[PDB]
Amino acid sequence: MQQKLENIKFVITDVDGVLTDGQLHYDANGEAIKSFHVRDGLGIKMLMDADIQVAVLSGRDSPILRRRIADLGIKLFFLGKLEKETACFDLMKQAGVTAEQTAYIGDDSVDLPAFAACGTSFAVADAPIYVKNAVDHVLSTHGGKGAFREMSDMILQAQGKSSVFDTAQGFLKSVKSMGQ
Amino acid sequence: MQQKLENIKFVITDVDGVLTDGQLHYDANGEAIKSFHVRDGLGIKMLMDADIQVAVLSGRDSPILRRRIADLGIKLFFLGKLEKETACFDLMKQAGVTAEQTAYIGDDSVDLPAFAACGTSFAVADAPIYVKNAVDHVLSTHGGKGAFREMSDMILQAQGKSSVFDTAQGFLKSVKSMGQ
Amino acid sequence: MQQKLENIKFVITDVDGVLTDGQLHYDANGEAIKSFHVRDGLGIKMLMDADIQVAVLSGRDSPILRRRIADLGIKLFFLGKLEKETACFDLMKQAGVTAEQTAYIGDDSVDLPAFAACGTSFAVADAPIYVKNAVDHVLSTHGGKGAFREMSDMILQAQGKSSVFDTAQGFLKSVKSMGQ
Amino acid sequence: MQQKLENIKFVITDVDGVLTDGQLHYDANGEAIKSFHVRDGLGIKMLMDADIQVAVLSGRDSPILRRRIADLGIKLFFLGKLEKETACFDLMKQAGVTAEQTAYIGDDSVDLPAFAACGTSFAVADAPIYVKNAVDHVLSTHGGKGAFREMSDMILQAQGKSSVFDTAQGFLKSVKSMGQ
Repeated sequence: MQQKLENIKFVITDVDGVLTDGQLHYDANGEAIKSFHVRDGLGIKMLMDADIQVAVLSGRDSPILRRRIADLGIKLFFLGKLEKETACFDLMKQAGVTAEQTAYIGDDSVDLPAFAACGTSFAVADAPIYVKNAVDHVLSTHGGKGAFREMSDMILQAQGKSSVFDTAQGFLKSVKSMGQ
Repeated sequence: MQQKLENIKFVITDVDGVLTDGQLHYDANGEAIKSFHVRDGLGIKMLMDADIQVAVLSGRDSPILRRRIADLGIKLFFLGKLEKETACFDLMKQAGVTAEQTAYIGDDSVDLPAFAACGTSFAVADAPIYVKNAVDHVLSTHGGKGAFREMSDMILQAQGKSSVFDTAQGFLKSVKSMGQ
Repeated sequence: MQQKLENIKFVITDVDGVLTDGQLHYDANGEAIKSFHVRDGLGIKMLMDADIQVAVLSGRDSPILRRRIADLGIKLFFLGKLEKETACFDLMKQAGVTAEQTAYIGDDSVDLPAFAACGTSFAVADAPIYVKNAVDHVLSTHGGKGAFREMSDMILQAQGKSSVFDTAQGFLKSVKSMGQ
Repeated sequence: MQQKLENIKFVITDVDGVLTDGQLHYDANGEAIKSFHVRDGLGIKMLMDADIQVAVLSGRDSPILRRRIADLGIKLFFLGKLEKETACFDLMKQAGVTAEQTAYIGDDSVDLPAFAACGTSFAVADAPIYVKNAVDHVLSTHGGKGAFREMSDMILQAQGKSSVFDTAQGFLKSVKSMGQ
């Protein structure tokens, strides 16, 4: 992992089930609320702040997801498309990174093809076994409970940038880039 | 039970307690939010995509639920039904199948007569003791945490159709009917 | 407990913390959502159906709660008052029962007075120890996860009325009265 | 802690991850819902009632949070502030107390500088190990599950004021200052 982690320059995360606990909160009008986790966002920022682009590939789309994407300043992303293989390379071309430079975090079958495309994949804790068996690393955290952060934390760990989340001083350093 | 699982051409699921964790999110106007798990949605489609029909039979009726049912493309169902036996038999007839080819996943006492009516019956992990004792298989996933997907996975697996969720290759092939 | 239980004719429950997980869902305007558990609802209906009245006591009054109280068909209740002692006596006089015939289920310091006024008291699994200390029976289910159902099943069982919930036929006989 | 606890005359609490479980429930417009635990709510009031001021320092700012704040009667706070060191000192000045007289409860990296600035610091149970390593005391309750209340009880206890949450009498005596 140390191997591939240090080489990551681009992170692609699914949304529902990863940045989310997979719950689709409906009201009479369809998707009404989507729950993201505050620690994941800080992690997204810490990555970006540490020269590591972050994009979301979601087999779904909603103004809610878009808003969250905008709050976080994510620039690269693909929504509504359930085929993830070509979508990743398309994100990779856009980021000027190779497969070997992009990590991916998923939770379901829909992500099986993105794990094949990115070379460095993550599975959230509550992911089913066929997904766990198809990734490089299984997270201890459940989707939506900080799984992404667990990943960002370890990517920034291996690349010697942990000080940003490790300590009061390292954090106050990148303080002007932690918002969401 | 692989036998039962292989005969299943029809699944009837309860809503509150199975497709959700049993929480009813009230507004001053009654249910204002119903949470559904994306991974359960995917599983419902895969069953459908696999020639296995799906029906909903809730003890409660809400437009929120009716919207979720429509999103999933489920045509057979009954809502607000606390008497589930008759409901189960009607649904079977509508699906053109026998009690022998249909499964039912429930969580509480209301589901007891549905159990008796359906060939195969499942209970979510958090179901009371008297519901667990009356089904063929108690699932390990709690209501609302993807217990339906745990079941649909068993069903497809047992009918040699797991490649749909087992792998990149298989999932892609049915990428056409994997929506929510 | 078996003796106290078979004598119960009246149940008074707190709300936030018992019928809910103590979570208060805020939007910019205060409580925006109250989550109640379905199996608790069936519990309340099963209790009333077995000639055991159910009242609700909460320090918080909100149209959301009132809506729930109405769906359940709960007749006696005191809202907005954090001084539960007199409230308990008033409800008991209204219910026409003695303190020895009434059960109270709580979760916080606020409920201590209630425990003392009511013959029988229950605490939800996640109540703090100084609450579990003050009651007759500490339940094993968390507040809002069906602790109330745990208690009602317990009262119904103790009264030779567990049938409505442990048998399809028992349930089907009291079905016209299970609507929440 | 004992010595620390007895001198606490001011508690500063983070919001996301402490008063809540870190989930950010998004609308197409940003945070749509914020869930706060009722017992944390009461713990805040018991603190104030015992002449211990309570302040809030949060990385995010929202009208939902401000509403909770006003309901709890909190006057000192700084929102949207990711730099918490200065803020803690400023709040300390506002409360007329010293770093020694002030406790802080947090859950993530952003809180690191807050822990260092306050005499006594707490971490919620689900905080990252790198946050736990940095606090005076790690609570056993997860953020949003009543971790603030667990701390408030410790403080009051240490000061010989547990009677408010300890007994019916102590509660009633202060019952007029328990609303949230």
